[PDB]
Amino acid sequence: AVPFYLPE
Amino acid sequence: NYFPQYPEYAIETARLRTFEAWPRNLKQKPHQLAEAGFFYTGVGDRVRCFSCGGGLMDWNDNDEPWEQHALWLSQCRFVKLMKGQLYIDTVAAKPVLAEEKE
Ligand SMILES: [Zn+2]
Repeated sequence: AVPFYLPE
Repeated sequence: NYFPQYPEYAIETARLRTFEAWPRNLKQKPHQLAEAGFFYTGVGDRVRCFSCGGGLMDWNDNDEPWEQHALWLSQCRFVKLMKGQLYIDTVAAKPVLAEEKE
């Protein structure tokens, strides 16, 4: 899996 | 202080419910993902973690929800809570996973 959103 | 990004999906059953429309096509079954802290976005195979808010997509048949969680979102409180810090560190040490990360 690959992220489409990561926390700032 | 810490507080979940999506307080509404803090409950396992609430998370499981979102997977109603989840594609039967995917190997990662609703139970695994929901228990990993994920809830379905309703689009493709996109999921988000209630605590850290991080979102994962493009799941491979060989993917384990918990491993992907700890590998990409290592700072996530829910992972630390349920799995522990050592698990997070070990996940990142596994060659196949280490490479996904780059
Ligand atoms: Zn998380």
